[PDB]
Amino acid sequence: GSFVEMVDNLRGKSGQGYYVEMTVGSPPQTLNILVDTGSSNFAVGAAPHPFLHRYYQRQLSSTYRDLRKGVYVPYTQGAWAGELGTDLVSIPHGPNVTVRANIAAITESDKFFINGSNWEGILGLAYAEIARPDDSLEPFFDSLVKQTHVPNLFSLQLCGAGVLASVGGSMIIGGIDHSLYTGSLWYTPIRREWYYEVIIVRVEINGQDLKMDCKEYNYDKSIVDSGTTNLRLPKKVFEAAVKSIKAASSTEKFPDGFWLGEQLVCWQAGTTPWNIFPVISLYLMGEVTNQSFRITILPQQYLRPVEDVATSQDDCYKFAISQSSTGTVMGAVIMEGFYVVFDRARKRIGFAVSACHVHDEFRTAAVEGPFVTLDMEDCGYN
Ligand SMILES: CC(=O)N[C@@H](Cc1cc(F)cc(F)c1)[C@H](O)CN[C@H]1C[C@H](C2CC2)Oc2ccc(CC(C)(C)C)cc21
Repeated sequence: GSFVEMVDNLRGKSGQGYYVEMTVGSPPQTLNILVDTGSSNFAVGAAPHPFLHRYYQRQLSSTYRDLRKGVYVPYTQGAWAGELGTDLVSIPHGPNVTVRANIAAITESDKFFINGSNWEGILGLAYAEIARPDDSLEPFFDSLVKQTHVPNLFSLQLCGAGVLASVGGSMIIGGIDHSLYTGSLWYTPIRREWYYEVIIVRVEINGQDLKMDCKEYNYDKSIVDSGTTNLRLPKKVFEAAVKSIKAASSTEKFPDGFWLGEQLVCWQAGTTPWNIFPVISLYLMGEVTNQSFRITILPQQYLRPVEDVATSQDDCYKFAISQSSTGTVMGAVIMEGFYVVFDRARKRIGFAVSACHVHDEFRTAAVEGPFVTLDMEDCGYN
């Protein structure tokens, strides 16, 4: 249908993920929930914690059912543990339905909730394969498609910055909202249904090819992850990219620690030298054999605005490309300014330029193709 009612249903603080409002339990208890395409568990704070403004109260819900088993979930650096159960859940600015869903009641955690955050739980939107304790714990979105009869698809339009900066965007559950993107939507295959795994076939920095065996770009996987902030790149790819961006931007010289994500670079306000930083093009495998298309990243996307309240007049930024030993993550920084369709029903992810994009006087983020290729299924790791 029209998805008018779901537009602008997402909020957030920069670097602390995007969240949607949800209700859990009878009568409904409202919580803000992190939207995470990089995990498969729906979990909510359900005991006091110094950084939680609210938490789920099982005893106040006539529909809670305890599953009498616990669950522990470690992420990249944060973790939680809790009791599993089920309860009735809905999304007030999503479709007007109620699903009985698995819920992990978080009763202890480590480096998970963030001070000042606004969210109280997390909604892992990926596949059952990566769910904890194991794949028999049906993820929230599988429940929603099974029980209500919504098409097996959602899309995400993460809009970036309009006190840390406020962000917003839209999560369209059950379809594609044509007013949230411009131009053509290009699909890449979901390689394997676990994370949302895709295949990158070529990387360019300022039109200049990185010239690596394309297997290195997906070593040992590449995923689309709304729950990670940065572009994360395997060791070798990272070093080659950081070299290419150093050279195209060599007129100014920056600390070791800038490029390690350890230190801000600051410029007197309004003096940010955008034009010395290159654009980055990631070509992704197409649906048609021997075709690819590319998405193009501006420096405005990979240099994250971050404020020092002291030197209060400057514009400061953190480098939001960073080194991985667990594969490529196309995180928030890559998804912002694009409209991303998690087409689960047809095992593909589409990209299109977003209605809320990040244009420059001279350069523009884009989604373009086709470009003819070969040995693209060779770019996958085994
Ligand atoms: C930053 C971060 O962790 N974000 C989380 C969500 C998240 C957001 C937050 F604000 C605080 C957190 F503690 C966790 C993502 O969900 C990470 N997604 C993938 C990225 C990457 C994959 C390997 C490429 O590495 C791992 C490692 C573990 C897990 C969790 C499960 C094992 C249970 C699936 C997920 C992932």
